[PDB]
Amino acid sequence: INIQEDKLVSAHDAEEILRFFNCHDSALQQEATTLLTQEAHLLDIQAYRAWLEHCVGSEVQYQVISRELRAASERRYKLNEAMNVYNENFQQLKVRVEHQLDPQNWGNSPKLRFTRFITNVQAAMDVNDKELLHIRSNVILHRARRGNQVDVFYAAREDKWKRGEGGVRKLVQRFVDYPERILQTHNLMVFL
Amino acid sequence: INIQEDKLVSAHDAEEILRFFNCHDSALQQEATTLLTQEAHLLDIQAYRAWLEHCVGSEVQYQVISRELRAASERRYKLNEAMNVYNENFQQLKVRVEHQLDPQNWGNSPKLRFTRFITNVQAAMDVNDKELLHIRSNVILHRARRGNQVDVFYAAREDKWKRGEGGVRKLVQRFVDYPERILQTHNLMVFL
Amino acid sequence: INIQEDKLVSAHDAEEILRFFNCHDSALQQEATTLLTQEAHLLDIQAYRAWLEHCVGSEVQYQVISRELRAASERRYKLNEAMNVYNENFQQLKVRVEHQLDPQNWGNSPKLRFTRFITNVQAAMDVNDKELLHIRSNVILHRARRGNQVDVFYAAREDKWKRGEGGVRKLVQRFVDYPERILQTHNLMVFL
Amino acid sequence: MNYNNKILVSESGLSQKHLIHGDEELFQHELKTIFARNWLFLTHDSLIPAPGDYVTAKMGIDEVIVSRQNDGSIRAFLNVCRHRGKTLVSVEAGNAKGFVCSYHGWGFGSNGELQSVPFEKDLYGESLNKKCLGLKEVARVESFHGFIYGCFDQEAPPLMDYLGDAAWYLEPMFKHSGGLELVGPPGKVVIKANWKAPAENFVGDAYHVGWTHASSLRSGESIFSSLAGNAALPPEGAGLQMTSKYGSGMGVLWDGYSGVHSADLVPELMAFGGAKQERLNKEIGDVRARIYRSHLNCTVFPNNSMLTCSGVFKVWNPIDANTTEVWTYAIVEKDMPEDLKRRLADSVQRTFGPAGFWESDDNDNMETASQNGKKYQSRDSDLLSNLGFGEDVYGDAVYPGVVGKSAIGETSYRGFYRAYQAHVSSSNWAEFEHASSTWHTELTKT
Amino acid sequence: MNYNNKILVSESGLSQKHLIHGDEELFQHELKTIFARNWLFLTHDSLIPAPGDYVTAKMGIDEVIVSRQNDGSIRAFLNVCRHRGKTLVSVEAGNAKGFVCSYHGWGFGSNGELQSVPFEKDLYGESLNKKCLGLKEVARVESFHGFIYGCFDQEAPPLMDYLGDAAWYLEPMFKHSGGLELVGPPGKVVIKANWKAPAENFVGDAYHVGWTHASSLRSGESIFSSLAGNAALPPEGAGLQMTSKYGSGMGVLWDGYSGVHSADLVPELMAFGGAKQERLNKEIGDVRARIYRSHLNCTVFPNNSMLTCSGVFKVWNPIDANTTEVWTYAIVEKDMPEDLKRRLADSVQRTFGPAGFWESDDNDNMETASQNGKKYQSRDSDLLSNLGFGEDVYGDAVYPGVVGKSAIGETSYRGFYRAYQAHVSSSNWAEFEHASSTWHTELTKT
Amino acid sequence: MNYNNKILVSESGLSQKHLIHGDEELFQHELKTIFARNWLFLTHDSLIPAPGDYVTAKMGIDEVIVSRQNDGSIRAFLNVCRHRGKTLVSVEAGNAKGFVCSYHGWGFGSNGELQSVPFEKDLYGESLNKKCLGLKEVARVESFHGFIYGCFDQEAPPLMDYLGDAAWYLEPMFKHSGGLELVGPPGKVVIKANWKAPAENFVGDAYHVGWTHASSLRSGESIFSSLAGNAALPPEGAGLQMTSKYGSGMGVLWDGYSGVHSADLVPELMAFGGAKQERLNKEIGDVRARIYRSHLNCTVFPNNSMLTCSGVFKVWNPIDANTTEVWTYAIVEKDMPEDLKRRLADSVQRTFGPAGFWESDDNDNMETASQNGKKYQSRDSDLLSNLGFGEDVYGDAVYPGVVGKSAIGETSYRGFYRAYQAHVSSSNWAEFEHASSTWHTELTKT
Ligand SMILES: CSc1ccccc1
Ligand SMILES: CSc1ccccc1
Ligand SMILES: CSc1ccccc1
Ligand code: FES
Ligand code: FES
Ligand code: FES
Ligand SMILES: [Fe+3]
Ligand SMILES: [Fe+3]
Ligand SMILES: [Fe+3]
Repeated sequence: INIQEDKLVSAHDAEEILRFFNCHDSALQQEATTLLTQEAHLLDIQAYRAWLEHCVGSEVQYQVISRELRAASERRYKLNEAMNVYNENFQQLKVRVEHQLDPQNWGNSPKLRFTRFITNVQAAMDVNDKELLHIRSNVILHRARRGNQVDVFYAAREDKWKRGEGGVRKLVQRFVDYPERILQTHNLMVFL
Repeated sequence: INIQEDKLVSAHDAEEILRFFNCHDSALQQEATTLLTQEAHLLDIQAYRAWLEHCVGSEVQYQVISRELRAASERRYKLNEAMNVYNENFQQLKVRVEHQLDPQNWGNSPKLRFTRFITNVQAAMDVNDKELLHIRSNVILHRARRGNQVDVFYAAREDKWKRGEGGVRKLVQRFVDYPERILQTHNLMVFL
Repeated sequence: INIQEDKLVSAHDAEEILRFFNCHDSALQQEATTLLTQEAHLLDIQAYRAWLEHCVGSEVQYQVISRELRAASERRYKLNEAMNVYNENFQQLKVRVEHQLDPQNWGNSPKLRFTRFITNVQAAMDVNDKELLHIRSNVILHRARRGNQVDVFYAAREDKWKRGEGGVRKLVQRFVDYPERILQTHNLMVFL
Repeated sequence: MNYNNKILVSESGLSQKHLIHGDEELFQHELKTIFARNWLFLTHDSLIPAPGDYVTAKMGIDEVIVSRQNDGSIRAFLNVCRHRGKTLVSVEAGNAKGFVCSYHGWGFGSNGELQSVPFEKDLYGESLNKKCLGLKEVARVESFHGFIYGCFDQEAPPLMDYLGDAAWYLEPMFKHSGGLELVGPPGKVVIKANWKAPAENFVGDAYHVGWTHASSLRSGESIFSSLAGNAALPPEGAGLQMTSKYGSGMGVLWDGYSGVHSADLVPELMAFGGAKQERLNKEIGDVRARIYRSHLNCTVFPNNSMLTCSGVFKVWNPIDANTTEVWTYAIVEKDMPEDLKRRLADSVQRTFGPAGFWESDDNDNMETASQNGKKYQSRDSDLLSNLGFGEDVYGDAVYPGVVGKSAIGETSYRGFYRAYQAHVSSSNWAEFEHASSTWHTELTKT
Repeated sequence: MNYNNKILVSESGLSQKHLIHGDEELFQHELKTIFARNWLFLTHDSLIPAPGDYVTAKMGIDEVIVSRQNDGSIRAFLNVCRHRGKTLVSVEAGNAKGFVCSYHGWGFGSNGELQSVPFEKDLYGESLNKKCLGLKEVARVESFHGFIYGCFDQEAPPLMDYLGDAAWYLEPMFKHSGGLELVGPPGKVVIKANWKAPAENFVGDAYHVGWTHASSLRSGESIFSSLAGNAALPPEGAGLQMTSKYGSGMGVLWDGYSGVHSADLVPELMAFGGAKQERLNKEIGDVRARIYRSHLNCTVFPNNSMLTCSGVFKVWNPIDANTTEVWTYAIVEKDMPEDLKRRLADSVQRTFGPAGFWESDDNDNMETASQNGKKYQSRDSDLLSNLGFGEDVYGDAVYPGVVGKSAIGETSYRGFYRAYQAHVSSSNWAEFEHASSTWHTELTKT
Repeated sequence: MNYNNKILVSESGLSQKHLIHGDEELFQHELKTIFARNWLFLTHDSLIPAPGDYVTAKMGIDEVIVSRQNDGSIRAFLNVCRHRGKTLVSVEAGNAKGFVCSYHGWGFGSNGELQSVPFEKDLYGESLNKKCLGLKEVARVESFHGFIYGCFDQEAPPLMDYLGDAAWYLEPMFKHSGGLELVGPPGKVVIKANWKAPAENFVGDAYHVGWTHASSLRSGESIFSSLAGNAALPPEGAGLQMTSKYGSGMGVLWDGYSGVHSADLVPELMAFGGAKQERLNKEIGDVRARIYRSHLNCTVFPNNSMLTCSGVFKVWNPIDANTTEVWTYAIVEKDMPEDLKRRLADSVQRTFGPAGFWESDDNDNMETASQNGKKYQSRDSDLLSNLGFGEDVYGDAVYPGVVGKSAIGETSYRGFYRAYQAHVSSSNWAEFEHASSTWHTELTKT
C-alpha cells in the first residue's frame, strides 16, 4: 500500500497489511484459528485462571486504547493521542482475574453470560523472531446480565503469540484500538 | 480445569472443555464447518423441509433453555432451574415447520429475511460412541421483517451429530442455554 | 430442493444451494476464505485504492438491492420489484473511492472506524466457465464515528471471482439482497 | 386529559378510544388508578414453599421481593433499600434469611425489618431508628388456592370478593381438582404492545381463534382444530362468556380439556380429565364437574391471564404504553403423574411460551393494534366491542355473573372495560364502588 | 407553548427559533396544523395503474392504503381495521380486490367498505351496521399530472391552487414534456434529523452546494461541478428563486438538464433535453421551454421535495422531532428510451438514494442542525434566512410568485417559513387565509 | 411540579425525594437552575497550552469549543453555527486559527468572531452584520491553578468564592505542590444513572468503600485495603468530612497518598508524597502539608469530582434523568518524574477508567438507585443522609467549612443537597444567596 495515494490509510495499518499478504502458510492460519477458538471458549465459560495458565505468557502486554477524535488534517496538536483502557502485564491481569473470582464481587451475582465470535483470522511468523507468531482476528463479544442488560463489543485484535512452558503457544501481546470513542456498554470490563 | 480454583466455572462447562482440548482432528473441524454452514444456508433461505430431510436425525432432541437467575452462592433453593423454550423431537420440529409453511401463517407475509453467522466451530468424536460427533459452535442470527423490525440472537450451541440415512451426518441433539434471560426480540421463533 | 414442497424457498435461492452442495473442494473453501479476509482487511483500514487494484476486476458489477415488501401470495402486481442501492461498474466504484478520499469530504473527519466480520464462506467453481469461482459469504459490518454513532450492517453476499492481471483472483460480481427494507443506519454508505 | 370527565369507554363498554393503547399520560395514570389499586399476581405456594424461599415479581412497574415467613405466611416488600434506594435483590428466586444491600451493606430480614447496619454503634450510635426503616411493605397479600396476589391499596376488597362471579368458574379447577401447582421458572419476553391488548384477548376473545391461529390449529392437531381458517363455527351450546363487577371475566369452551395441546397429549389428557370429572359429579354436581374439565380463557383483572386445561398462565407486566414484559408459567394439577406434568409444562411453553408458535400468531395483532393508538388519525377512533350486546343476562339460575350464553362474543370485553373506566375516573375504592353500583344493569341493557 | 402568540418565525420569514427542529411538543402540534391540514404526497399513477393496484404510504405519522378503484379513480384509507384497530395491510404494494384483517378476519373492499364479517349471521345477526364501518377515508385525493396527493382536511384548497405560483414552474416538466413516470420502489432510510431540515434545504438552498457537496462535485464530474469547494460562483443570471402563498418554492438553475448525473449521462441527457426544448419553444414559448430543461430544486409544502432533470423525488416522512424516514424515488420522462430511463433511475439512487454519495454529504448538516435545536442554550437562538432580503419581487411580467432574480439566496426559505408560521398559529384553513392575506407584501419588504 | 414550593430536600439536607434521580421534568429544570447557573469543568491549561489549541467540552447538555487565544487567555463558545445551527467542530481536540462550517462555509475565528462568509460581496453585499454574528460566548471562564471552568451566568460568584471553604483543602495539592497537570485524553463511557448518583458518591461517601469495593480492595492490595468486606473500621481520627456554601464538599482520609493504586506504586508514591510534605511543612504549616498528601474525595458542585493522590478526575455529563456520560482523566503533579506520571495515569484508568475495576463495583449501585427513582412506589420515598447529623461544626480554628470530624459520615451529602435545593427553588443567583444566608446554621442543627 502507498499511503501517499491511499490517503485514509495509516502507516501502522499499512505495515500490518504487508505482514499477511506475503508468505501465506495455510497450516499456520488453522493453528491460529484453533488457538483463538480455545482461548475464546475459556473466556466464555469464565475460566479466567485457566485462561491465564494456558493462554497468557508471563511477558504479556495486554493493551486496549481509546484514541481521541482529531481532525484528519491535524498536524500541529501533539499531545497524548490515546489513553489506555487496558495496559496490563501478567500480574495486572491476575489482579483483574482475582477481582472477577472474588465472592464479594456483587456484580457477578447472578452469573454473567458471555458469548464470543472470532472471525477473520490471519497468521504470519515474524520475519526476525522465527518463534514469534503474529495473529490478527476480529471479535464480537456479547455480554448479558440481570435479565435485560445486553452489551455488544466489536474490535480488531493485533496479537503476538509465542511458545512458552511445555511448548504451548501463549499470548505475549494483544493490541486493540477500540473503534467506538464513547462506550455505550456501561463499561469495557470484558477481556477482548 | 479445576472448578474449585476457577470459581466461576460450572461442572458442565468444564466437562465440555475437556472434550475439545484433547485429540484435535483438523479434518473433523473442517467437516463440521461444512456441515454447519450448509445447515445455516438451508435455514437462511427458509428451506425448512430440506433442513429436516438433510440435517435433522429422526432421534433428535432440539432444546433451548432459559435458566432462572439465582444467587452465585445459592445452595438451598432446589426447584426447577430452567424452562424449555424448545424441547422438540422430530415430529415436534415437523409441526413447527408446517406452521412456518402454512399459507395462513399471516406473520410470514411479507416474507421474513434471515441471515446467520456461524463461528468458533469445534469438533471431537465421542470417546465411547465412535459414530457420535460432538460439535460446538456459536451463532449470531439476524431476523428482519416488516420494514423496520430487526431482531438479533446470540448463542452457543452444543450439538451431537451422527451418520444416518445414506451416510449423511445429521443433528441428533442440539442444546442451547440462551444467554439473555428476558428476550428483547419479540419472541424466540427462530431455529438457533 | 423442491420449491413446490418447500413453499418459502425462491427459485433463485434453490439454484444457489445446488451450486455448493455438490462438488465440495476443501482447498477452494480455504482459498476463498483467504481472498475474503484480505479484502475485508483492506476495506477495514480504508485502503480503498488498494481494494480496487487488488480485489476488484475491471468488468465488475457491484450490486446491492432493496426489494419492495410484497404479499407472499402476490401474482398480479408486476412492477419493478427492487431498486439498486448500488449497481456499479469499475468506473463508478472509482468515483465512490475518490469521494471517500477527497480532503473535502467533511464527514470523514474525524476518521471513521470500520470492523468487518466475514463468516459462512462457501466456494464452488462454475460448471461452464472453469475460470469462474462462485463464493458465498455473510458479513457483519460495524461502522463507528463521531463519538457515539454506531451502525451495524448484516448481509449475505453472492460473489463471482475470476483470475485477472498477474493471475490474481478478483471480484467480477457481487450481489446483495439487503435484508432490512428500511435502513436504520443513517445510510448504506459502506462497501458490503 | 381530565380523567374524571373523559369518556374513554362508552356506556355498557360498547367501545373504547383507541388512544387507550397508546397514550403515555394515561399509562402513567394507570400506574395510580389500575396498578396501585388492584390485585396483581405475585407467585404460587409451589414456588416459595419453604421458610426463607423468595422470588422477585413486578407489581405494575415496581419490583417486589415476595418471601415465605417462618410462620408460614407470605409478606412482600419493595425491592428498594431504605438508605439510598439501591435495588436490594438482583436474582429472580432463592432462599435466604435476609437481604444485604451491596451499596453500604445494610441488612434486612426476610420480614422486611432493618436488622443490621455496618458499624452502627461507631457511626450512628443510638440515633438510627431502625424500627422505622423496614422495607416498604405491600399492604395486602392474599391467596386463592395457592395463587398469591398482592395489592398496594389497604382499602381493596378481599381477593375472593374481588374475583366476584369469576371465582365460581375457577373453583372446580383451582379447588375441587385437589389443587394446582405453578411450574416455574417462567418464560420472559418483551413485546411492543400495550398490556391491555393481551389482557383483553385472553379475557374474552374466542372470535380471533380460527383466523389468527389458523396455522397453529392446522399444524398442531389440537382439539379446537376444527376452527382453522374459520372452516367451521363452534356449534350452538359449545360455550359461554362471563364477566364480573371488578373486571375479571372468561370464556368457557365446554369439555375442551386438552386445550391447545397437540395430538400427542390429547388421549392422555381427555382420559385424565374425564376420570376426575366422574368423581367430581358426586361432590360438586354435574355442571361444576363439567366446568372443571372445560377450557377457560380468563383474565383476572387487570393483567393476569390464563387458559385452564391448556395450562397457560400469563402476567402482562406493563413497561410503557407500547411495551409489555410477558411472563409465562405452566399450571398443572397436583395429582397428575409427574411425567405428565413435565410434558404438559413443555407443551405450554411449546405453544404459548417465548417460542410458542400459537402466541407468535398473536404478535402482530397485539403490537399493531397498540401502536396504532399513538397515530394521530386513530387516537380518537373507536375500538368496537359490541358483539352479543343485548343478549347478556345477569343472575342466571345456573351460571353466575353477566353471562353471554354463546361461545363467541364480546361480553367479557365489555365487563373488563366497564371496570377499567370506573377505576380510571375514580380516586379511590369508595368512588369505584359508587361508579359500579349498577354495573350489571349497564352491561345487560338493550 | 402558546402557538397563537409564540413568534417561532420572525416577520418576513427572516429567522426561525432553533427549537423548531427539536421541540417534541411542537412536533405533536405539527401533526395537527401541518400534516393533518396540508397536501401530502402519496404515489404516482405509474405505481398503481390498474384496478386493484395499491400501495401503502405515510401521511404524517399515519399510514394509509392508496387504491386504484374500478372506475379509474384513486381512494385512500387509514391502514387500520374498524373492529379493534389492527394494521390491515403489511406489505408496501400489490393488487387485490380487498383487504382481510388477520385478527378476526373482517374483509374490506378496495373501496374501503366493510364487505364481510366471518359468521356475521350467527354472531351479529342483523345488528352489525356495516355501512357505518368502512375504513376511515382520506377526505381529499387529487392528481397533478399523475402525481397523487392526499389531504385529511376537507377544507383545503384544491391541489392546483395550493401549488400556487410554483405550478407555473413545474408544468413544463410535469405537463408539457409529455408526462413523467415515478420509478419505484423507493429507497427508505431513517435519518436523525427533523423533517424541516431536508425540506428547507431542497426548497431554497443553493448556497450549500459548492461547500457541502465539494467532494461529490469534484468526484462525479457532473455539470454543476465548477462549484466544488466554492472554487467559482455561478455567474450573474445563472438562475432564480421563487416562493408561493402556501409555502411551496424552488430554485431554478438555468439549462442544468443533466443535473447531478455523472459525466457518463451528460452528453445523452443534454442532447435529449435540448431536442425536446426545441419542440417546446413553438408550444409554450422560449422561456417556459427553457424552464423545462432547467434544474429545479423544489419543495411542495410541507415535506415533498424534488430535483427535476436530476430526477430525484423525496418524501421526508416525520417520525419525531429528530427522526425522519426518507423515501427516494426517481422521476423520468415517459418518452425517454427505456434504457435511458433505467440508467437515470440507477443514477438517482447512486447520487441521492440510501447509498447516495451526494445525499451522504448532507447527513451531518441536517442531523446536527436538528439535534442542536434540543440543546438548552440553542432553543431560543435564531436560525438566519435573510440572504437576498429586500431584493425579492412579486408580480413580475415573466416569472410569477415572490421571486429573487439570483441563483443563490434564501427567498424560498422565507416563503416556506412564512406559510409554516401561519399554519402553526391557525386553527383551520380560514384562519390560515386570514393570516396570509398580505403574504407577498410581507416577503418583499425593505 | 412547583419548584418554588416542592420540598425535594428536607431541612438540613437530611433526606431527598427519590424522584430527584428519575424525574425528567426536574432534569429539564436542572438544565436551567443547575447547569446554566453554576461553574462547570471545561479543560486544563495542559490540554490547550499553545495559541490556537482547542478542545470540545460539554456544559450540561450543551457543547462548547474551548480555545486558547493569542493573548494567552481562554474563551469558550457554543459549538453551533450562527447561520443555520450546524455543529461547527466534530473533533475533540486540535489546533486551529478558526472553524469553518461544513454546511455553507462560514468561517469563525478562534475568538468566536464571524471572519468570513463565502462570496459575501456578491451575495450579501454590505448587508450582513458580521459583528453581531459571533459565536454565542460562554459569559464566564476562570482558572483554579490551571483547571478551567465555565459558567453561562454572568451573575455567578467568581470561581474562587464559589469553591468557598473547599478551596482551603484543595490548595495544598492544586497550588502548593507546584501544580498539577491533567493527562488526557479522557476515557468516555455512558452509564444509566442520574448525574447526581456519582456526584453524591464522590462528594461524601466513605461508608460505601469497604462493602461496595470489597473485591477491588481485596484484589488490588491498595493502602485503604484493610476495609475490604467491612473487615475493619478506619480508626478514630482517620479523617474528616467537609462541605461549603455553594455545595462543594469532600472527605479527607489522612495520609492516604497512594490512594487506590495497587501495591506496585505504593512505595514510590508514599516516598514522593512524604518527601514533598517535609518541604511543605516549612511553607504552609504541618496541617496543610499533611492535607497535601491526604486522599481527598471531592465534588466541585455540581458535576465535577476527583480523588486527589489517587489522581482520578471525573466529569458526570448529564444526558437525561437516567443517563450520564462519564469522562475520566488523570491528574498528576508536574514535578513527578515522567515515568511515574505515565504509570500513575495508566493506574487511574486501570482502577477508575472505562475498564476501571473499582468503578465497575459502583455501576449497579448508581444505576439502580437512579432508575428506582422512576418507579411509582419509590418516587415519593425518602433517600436518607442523616449519618453524623448533630455532630458537625462550623468555624473551627483549624479546619474550615461545615465539618464532621470523622472519616465516615454524610456531612457532605447534606451540604451538596442543601445547595441543590436552594438552586432548584431559585430563579437567579440573588435568590440563591437569600436562600443560603443561614446555610451553616441549617447544617449544624441538633
Ligand atoms: C384467548 S386464547 C384461546 C386459545 C384457545 C381457545 C380459546 C382462547
Ligand atoms: C438542494 S440539492 C441541489 C443539488 C444540486 C443543485 C441544486 C440543489
Ligand atoms: C468516593 S470513592 C473513594 C475511593 C477511595 C477512598 C475514598 C473514596
Ligand atoms: S443504599 Fe443500601 S445500604 Fe446504602
Ligand atoms: S381487529 Fe380487525 S377484524 Fe378484529
Ligand atoms: S449552517 Fe453554518 S454556514 Fe450555514
Ligand atoms: Fe391468540
Ligand atoms: Fe445537499
Ligand atoms: Fe465507589
